[PDB]
Amino acid sequence: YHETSILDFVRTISMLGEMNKFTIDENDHEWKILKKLKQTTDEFRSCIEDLKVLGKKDFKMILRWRKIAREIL
Amino acid sequence: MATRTQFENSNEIGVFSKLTNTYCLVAVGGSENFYSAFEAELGDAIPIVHTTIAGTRIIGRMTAGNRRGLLVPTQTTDQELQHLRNSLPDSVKIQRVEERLSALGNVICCNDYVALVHPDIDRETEELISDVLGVEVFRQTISGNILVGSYCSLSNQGGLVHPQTSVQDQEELSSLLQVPLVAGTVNRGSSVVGAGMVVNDYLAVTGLDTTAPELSVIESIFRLQ
Amino acid sequence: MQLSWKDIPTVAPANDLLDIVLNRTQRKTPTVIRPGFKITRIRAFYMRKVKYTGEGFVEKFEDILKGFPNINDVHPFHRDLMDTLYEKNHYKISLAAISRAKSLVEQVARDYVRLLKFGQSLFQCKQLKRAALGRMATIVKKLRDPLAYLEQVRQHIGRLPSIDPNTRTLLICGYPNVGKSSFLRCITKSDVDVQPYAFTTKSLYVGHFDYKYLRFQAIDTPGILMNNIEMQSIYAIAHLRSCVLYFMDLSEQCGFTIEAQVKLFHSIKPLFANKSVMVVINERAQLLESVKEVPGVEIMTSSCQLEENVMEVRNKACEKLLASRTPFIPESVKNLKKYDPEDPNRRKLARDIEAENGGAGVFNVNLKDKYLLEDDEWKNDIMPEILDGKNVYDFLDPEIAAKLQALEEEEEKLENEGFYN
Amino acid sequence: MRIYQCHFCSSPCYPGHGIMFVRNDAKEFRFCRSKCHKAFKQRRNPRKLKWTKAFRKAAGKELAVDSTLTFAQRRNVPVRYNRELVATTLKAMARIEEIRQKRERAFYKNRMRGNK
Amino acid sequence: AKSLRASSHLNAKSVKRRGVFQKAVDAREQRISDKLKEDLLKQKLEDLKKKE
Amino acid sequence: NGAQGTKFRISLGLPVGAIMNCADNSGARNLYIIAVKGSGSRLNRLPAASLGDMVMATVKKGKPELRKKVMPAIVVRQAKSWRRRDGVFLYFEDNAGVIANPKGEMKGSAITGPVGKECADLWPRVASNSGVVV
Amino acid sequence: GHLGFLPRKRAASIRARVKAFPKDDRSKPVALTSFLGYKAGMTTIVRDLDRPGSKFHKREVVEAVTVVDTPPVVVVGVVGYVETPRGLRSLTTVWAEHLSDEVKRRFYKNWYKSKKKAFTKYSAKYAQDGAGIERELARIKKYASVVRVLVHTQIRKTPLAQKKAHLAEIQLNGGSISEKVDWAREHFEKTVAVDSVFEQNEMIDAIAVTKGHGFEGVARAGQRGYHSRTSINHKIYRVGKGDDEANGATSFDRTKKTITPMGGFVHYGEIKNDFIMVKGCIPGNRKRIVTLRKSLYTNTSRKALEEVSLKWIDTASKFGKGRFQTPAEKHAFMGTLKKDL
RNA sequence: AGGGAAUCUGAACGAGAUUCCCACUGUCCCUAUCUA
RNA sequence: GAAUGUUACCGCAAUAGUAAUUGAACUUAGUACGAGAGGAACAGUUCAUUCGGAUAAUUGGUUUUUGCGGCUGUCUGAUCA
Repeated sequence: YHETSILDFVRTISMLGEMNKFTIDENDHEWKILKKLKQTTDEFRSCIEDLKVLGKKDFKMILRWRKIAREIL
Repeated sequence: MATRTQFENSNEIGVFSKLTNTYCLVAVGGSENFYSAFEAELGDAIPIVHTTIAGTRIIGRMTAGNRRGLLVPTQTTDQELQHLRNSLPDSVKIQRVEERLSALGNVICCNDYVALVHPDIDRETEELISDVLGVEVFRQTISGNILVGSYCSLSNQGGLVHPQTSVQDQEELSSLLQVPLVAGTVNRGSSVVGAGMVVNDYLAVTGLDTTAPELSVIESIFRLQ
Repeated sequence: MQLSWKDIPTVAPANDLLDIVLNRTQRKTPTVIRPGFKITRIRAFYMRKVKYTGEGFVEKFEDILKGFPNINDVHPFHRDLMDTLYEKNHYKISLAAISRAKSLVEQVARDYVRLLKFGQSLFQCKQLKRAALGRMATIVKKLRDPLAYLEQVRQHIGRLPSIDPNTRTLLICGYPNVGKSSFLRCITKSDVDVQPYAFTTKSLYVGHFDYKYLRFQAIDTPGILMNNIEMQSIYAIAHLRSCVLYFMDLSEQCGFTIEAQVKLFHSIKPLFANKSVMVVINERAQLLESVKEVPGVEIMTSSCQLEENVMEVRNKACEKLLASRTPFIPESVKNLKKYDPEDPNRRKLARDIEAENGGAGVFNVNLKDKYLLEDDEWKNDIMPEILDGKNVYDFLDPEIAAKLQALEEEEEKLENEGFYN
Repeated sequence: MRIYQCHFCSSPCYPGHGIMFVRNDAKEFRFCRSKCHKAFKQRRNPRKLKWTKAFRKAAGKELAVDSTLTFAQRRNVPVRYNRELVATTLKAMARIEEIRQKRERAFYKNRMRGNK
Repeated sequence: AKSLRASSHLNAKSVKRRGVFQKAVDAREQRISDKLKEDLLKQKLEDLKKKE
Repeated sequence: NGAQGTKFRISLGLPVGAIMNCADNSGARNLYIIAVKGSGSRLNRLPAASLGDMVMATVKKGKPELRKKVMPAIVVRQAKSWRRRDGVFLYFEDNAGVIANPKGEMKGSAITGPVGKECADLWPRVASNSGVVV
Repeated sequence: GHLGFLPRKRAASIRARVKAFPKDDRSKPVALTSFLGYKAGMTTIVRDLDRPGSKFHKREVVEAVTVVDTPPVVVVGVVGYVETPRGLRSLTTVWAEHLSDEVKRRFYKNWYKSKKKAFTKYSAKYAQDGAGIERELARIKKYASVVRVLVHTQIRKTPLAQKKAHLAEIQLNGGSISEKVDWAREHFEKTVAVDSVFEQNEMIDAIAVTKGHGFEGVARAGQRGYHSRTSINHKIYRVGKGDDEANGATSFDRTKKTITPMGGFVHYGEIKNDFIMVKGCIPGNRKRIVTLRKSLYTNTSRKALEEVSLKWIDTASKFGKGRFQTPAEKHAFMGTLKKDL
C-alpha cells in the first residue's frame, strides 16, 4: 500500500499501476496554481483518492491532466 | 503476584484478554474460570469486562489502551461499543479508530507514559494516541520485528522483549522507554511475549506452560516481589 | 532411543503367537475353493495364504526387534544397567534368535511360493501349503524359551525408572538400612520403605526436586556390602555425572560396625574419586578423620526427625553441583485481601455462581447487572438501535433537544419566507 | 445491527443482503445488490451513471449541504444509556425525517420551477 | 460414537426428562390452556353483543 | 491440534492443486496445496480447504530454506463468497495462506494484508502475527 | 436413496393427514395437539444468541424463517374411537348443526350445480330438545378411548382463490374423556385461535405434501415430488395477530409494520390474520396447506429450552431485490417523483 | 499522407513426436440453467 | 381403472419398506493417577463429517419475460420506429 503526493506523480502510465493514494496538500503554492484550473473540478477530486476503482476512461482523465501540469512547469 | 492460568486450555493470555491498571477486559467463553481467575486476584477493585470485538474472542490483540483511554478498531459494532462504555468508569475514554490495520494489540504497545507503534501507521492515529491516551509515540522496530505489540511486553515498572533482540537494540530502545528491558520468553520458549502474558503495575498473568526459570525473570523485571 | 522404554508391543509366548498369526490367515484370507476350478485360481489361492502368513510372522517379529532397545548402541549407563539386571549375553542371544527366525520364515515363504507355481492337483497344492505353514509353526515352536524371556524383560524394563545422565544428579549411598531412605522420604514425593532389614530396596529409586529454579534428581540406591542388585549401585556411581552422598549411622542401629563403613568407603574410593564426595553423619572419633584423608570429602551431622538440617544438606549439595516517574496502583487493590481457596469466609466468584445456578454450559451470564448506570431500574436495557431505515447510534448524541430546537429556529426562519406554497 | 450504505448507490444495505468486498489494502466495499457489485467489478465511475446517488449529489438533482443531513454522522464517543435520552431520540428521528422530507420537496419545487 | 439408540444416552436423557426439561413444558402447557380458556370468554362476549 | 474451540462450516474455495499466495515474511511468495487435514470423504471428490483450515502445502515460488519439506499451512485469505453470522456474505481479492508448525505456532514474524475473522478466532498465534484482521 | 421413503409415489391428497399423535396424560388440562394453516412465505431474521457453550454466545445470528398463514381454526365436530384388537374404529361422529358455506362446499366436487342440500335432515334431526344428539354424545363419553376434534380452516380470510375449506381431525391430550367431549360441546360453531395451541419457543413438526416436480429420469426413473413428508423440530419464533398492527416490530426495530413484504409474498397475497413464523424451511411450496402437530414427546435440549429474542424482521421485496422495508422508506430515500409532483 | 524453452527424430523448420515452464478453459471437483 | 346401490367427506391400519453416521471442543482438569515426563473417564453443554429428507429468506448461477439498455451491420428517399 503506497502513498505519494500528486506533485511527485507529475515530475515522472507506469506510476498509476503501483499506486493507491495520491494526496491533496494545500500548504504548497504549487497546488494553489493547480487548483486554479478548468480541471481539478467535476469528479477529479474523488478520482485522486481511489485509484483502483477508476477504469480506462478515468485514467485518461489523469493522463490528459498530467500534460496540462507539465506545460505549467 | 505472578498468576498462572489458561483460557479454554490456552497459554496465550494476551490474545484472549487485555489487562491494564484501571480495568481488565475478558472474552465470553463457555468456561467462566478465566473470568474467575482475575476475579480471584483483582476482586471488585478494578472492573472486569465481559466483552467482544466484532464478535471475536481475540480481544487483547485487537484493542489498545492504558489507564486513561481505550482504542477499538473499525470492525467494533455499536452494540459492543455501547457495552464497553456502560461497563467502564468515566475516567477511561473510548474511541473507535479507522485505519489500514485492525489488530491494535499488535500495533500499539504502550504504558501510562510511553507508546511504541508500527512504522507504517497513519498520521491521524499518531495524533490520536497522543490525545486519547496522552502518551509519547515512537515509530520504533524491535530487532526487525515490525509488529511491536506481540513481541514486546510493557509496563510502567519495566518491559520484556523477545530473545532475538540485540544488545544495541536493548540499550537504544530502553533509552526511548526509560525502563529496564530484559530479553526473555514465556510459555516454555515462545517468542510471542506480548500475547503470552498480560501485565500492569501490580499483576502479571502468564500461561500454564510458563516454566519457573522464566517466571523468576518476569517477576524480577516487572519488580513485583 | 532415550531414557525409558515402556512403549513396546507385547511378546506372545510362542504357542499363542502361533494362534494369533495362523488364525488371522484363516479369517482375513478367502478360505473356500472347489477342486473343479481352473488350476490358476487354485495356485493363486494357496500362494496368497503362504505369503500372507509369511508377512504375518515377519510383522510380529519386526515389532519385537525394533521395539527392544539396541543395548550396545544406547548409552554406557544403560548398556551396563541392563547388563546388571539381565544376562546381557542371553539378552543378545534371545534377540539373535528372533532375527534368525524372521530370516527363516522369509526363506520358507519364498521357497514354497516358488514351489507352488508347479502344483498339478488341489491335493498337491494343499499339501504344499500345509507344509509351508507347518514349517513356520515348527520354527516358532523352537522359540518358546527366548520369547518367555522377552516377555519378562519387556514387563520389567517397562517399569524401570528414567534417569537423565545430562541433568544435575546426586547419588545417595551408604550401607543398606543406614537411614538414607528417610532422607529421600523427607526431601521429595517418593514412597521408599524404611523397613528394619538389610536389602529392603532392590533397585534405583528416583526423586525429583527443585532448587534455585532448576531440575534436580537424587537417586536412592540399595547399597554396597557382589550382586546384580549391588552392582547396579556401583555402576550408577561410576557412569553418572554426579556427587555421591555416603550416609553413616553413628548409633547402635543398622546392625553393622562403623569401621566396616570406613573399610568400604576407602575400598570403593577409586570409582567415586572424580565425583566430589559429601559424607553425612546421621581413637573412635579419630577414625572419622581417617575418612577425611580422602582428597574430596566433607562431613556433616544431621537428624531426619527435624526438617531444617535435611534441607541444609540439600543446599550444600546443590551449591557443590553448580560449581562442578511513578506507577499507578489504585488503593482499592492495596487494601484488598488475598484469595484463600480453603477459606469458609470470602467472596463468591463467577465459577461458584455457575455451580450454584447449575452447570457450566447451561448457565447464561447476565452481561447486565454488572455495568454502571445512573438508575438501576433501567439496568435491563432494551436499546432500539434501528428506527426506519436509519440506525439510532448514528443519530445518538447528548444535547439533542437543544440541537433540535436550533433546527426549530431554522424552521421558523424558513416558514414565513414562503418556500412552502 | 447496522444499516449500511452501498459503495456504489449509497442505498441502505440491510443485514443479509448483497456482498462486502475486501481489498489487499483492507477496506470494506458493501453492496446492496449484484447490480451494484458487477458495476463495481466492471470498474465504472458511479458519478457518471445516473441511477446512483453519487451522481445526484454532484449534479445537484438532490440536496447535499443541509442541517438535517449533518446529524446522520458516524458517531464514535458512546453514551451511558438514559431512558429519557433515548425517548428523546425516538421522537427526534421521527421529527428530523419529516423536516428532511419537506426540505427535499422544497428543493424539488425550486429545481422544477420554470417548466409551467 | 454412541448411537441414537445407545442405551446409556437414553437413560441419561431420562435423568434430564424428570427434572427442569419437563417442568418448563408443563408450565408452557398451562399458559397455552389458559389462553384457550380465555378464548371462550371473548367469543361469549361476541355472543352477548348479538344477544344485546 | 492448535485450533481453539469449535469450528463451524464456511464454504470451500481452495481444493487440492490450488496455488495460493504466501502472506508471512518467512520467505515464500506462493503455496501449492497437496492435502487438506481434517476433511470429509466422498467418492471422486477432491479435498477442499477453506479459510482457517490447516492444509499440507508445498512452496513453489520462494526461498530454498522453506522448500525441501512439505509443511502445514493455515489459509488466511479465501476470495470465495463465504457467510458470516452478522448478515453479510464476503470475499477477498486473492487466495493466501501462512505456514506454521503442527502445533499451530507461526514461523513468520508478521502477516501482510487482511486476515479473516474466522481464521484469527480459531488460530490464536495467527492473530498474534496479524497486522490487519478483516 | 433412502429406502424408507418408498414407494416414491404421488400422495392421496394435498392435505396430508397426520400419521401419529402426541401420547396422552390423564391429569393435564384439555388442549389441542395439532393445528393447520396455509404455508406461504419465507423471510430473514436477525437475533442475538443466548445459547451458552457456543461460539456465538452474546453474539448476533442471521437466519431464514418461514411464514405459515394460520386463520383461526373453526370447530365443527368431534370423533370418538374405540380401542380394538384391529386398531381403532370410529363408532360415532357428531357435527355442529349449522356449518359454514365453506364446508358444505367441501362435501361437493361441483358446487354451483347442486341444490346445496347437505346437512338439511341432520339439522332437522337436531330440531328439538336434542334427545338424539345427547344420545350420541353419551355414546361417545361411555365408550371411545380417544376423542378427536373435527375442525376446518377459514379459507376466505386467506387471500387464496379456492373458497373451499379443508376438514381435519385433531386429538385431545387433556385427560378424562368426559372433559374431551364436553370441551367439544362448548366449542360447536365456535373458533379456536392459534396462540391457544402454540406459543413462542415451542418445537413443532410441520407436515406437508412436498412440492411436485412431475416425471423424472437402484436409482430409478419415475415420479419426483408430491410426497407426504413429516419434518420434525422446527422452532416457533413468533405467533402473530391480524388486528394488531406492528407485527413486524420487534423489541429493537419497533417500527409500525406488518411481516408482509412490499407487494406481498410471491405467488401469494399478504397476511390479514394470525400467522406462525417458524424457523428453517417447512416442506411444500407457497399456497400449500400445512398441518402443524407438536413434538410427540418431551424434546427438551438447549435448542428447545432457550428464549428467542427477535431483533429485526426483513420485510424487503422478495419479488425482485430487497432495498426497503416499508413503502415509507422507499419514497423517503428516493425523494419525490414525477407523478407525485 | 494459446504462447515460450528444451529433447527424441528427417540452424530454422515440418499442423513430425515427447517433456517441461507460463497462460487458458465445465475435463473434473459438481453440476446448474437456457435455446434449437 | 370397471366391479361390489350411487355419490361425497373423515378415518382405521393388516401388510411391506425404514436411517441415521462418525469426529472433537469447552467445563469435569492440568484433578484422578503420576519420581518425573505426562495425563484420563462419567454426568452437563457446543460444534463439525459423511448420509438422507427437504426448502429458495439471502448469496452465487442462470434468461426466446429475449424485460430494458448499449454496439455492428442492413431498409423504408432523411429523424423516430
